[PDB]
Amino acid sequence: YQPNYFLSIPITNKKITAGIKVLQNSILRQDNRLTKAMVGDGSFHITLLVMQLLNEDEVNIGTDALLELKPFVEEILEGKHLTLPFHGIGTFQGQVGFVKLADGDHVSALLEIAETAKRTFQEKGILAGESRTFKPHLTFMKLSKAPMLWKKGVRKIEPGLYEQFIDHRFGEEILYQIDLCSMLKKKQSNGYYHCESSIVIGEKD
Ligand SMILES: Nc1ccn([C@H]2O[C@@H](COP(=O)(O)O)[C@@H](O)[C@H]2O)c(=O)n1
Repeated sequence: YQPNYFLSIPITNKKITAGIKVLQNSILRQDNRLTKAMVGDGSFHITLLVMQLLNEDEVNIGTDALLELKPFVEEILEGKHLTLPFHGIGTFQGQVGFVKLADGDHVSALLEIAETAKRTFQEKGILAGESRTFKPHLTFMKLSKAPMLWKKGVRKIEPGLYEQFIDHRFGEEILYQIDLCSMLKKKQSNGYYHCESSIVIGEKD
């Protein structure tokens, strides 16, 4: 199925977004045709779960399911914070470029949150989740965003464009928020996706 909504972990740690800005600009000075493939400023996130929300009532149900997920996330983390380290560069088949979540204990916890997200949402009657294995990543570019490159001379991201950053520590994000976002509505003025609702992670209540 084709989702139109997702759970999003916003990656706003200044160091991370700044390092990605430098990455993106370095690529663009090498080949300015890649401009439209770059994800926009303010849009950086990790996708936690995809889903379909097809009317106003389901959207409101989506919001209720997100609220319910909150206590489940803190049980999984055992009264601790989740630290997401972002280090180096990967691609899905040269078509999507992303900063890679480093390996650690945090990876399994993240997977457990994603799986608990899917179950929480489905039990509310929401088509949520994918069959594909969950591979968290922080996208900085996707060629599908610039469909004119396919027709032009550009059918993959040249690994030479980012060679200087393949080992680069972008920084660490502590999980602080989960957003319910529209994939298709107009973005906020700050460049983030349209946000139906949000919950806080990692703070005193
Ligand atoms: N395992 C995965 C997970 C996501 N993807 C994606 O790359 C994505 C860009 O990443 P985000 O939307 O999650 O930032 C999607 O457009 C989808 O094509 C993939 O190609 N393989």
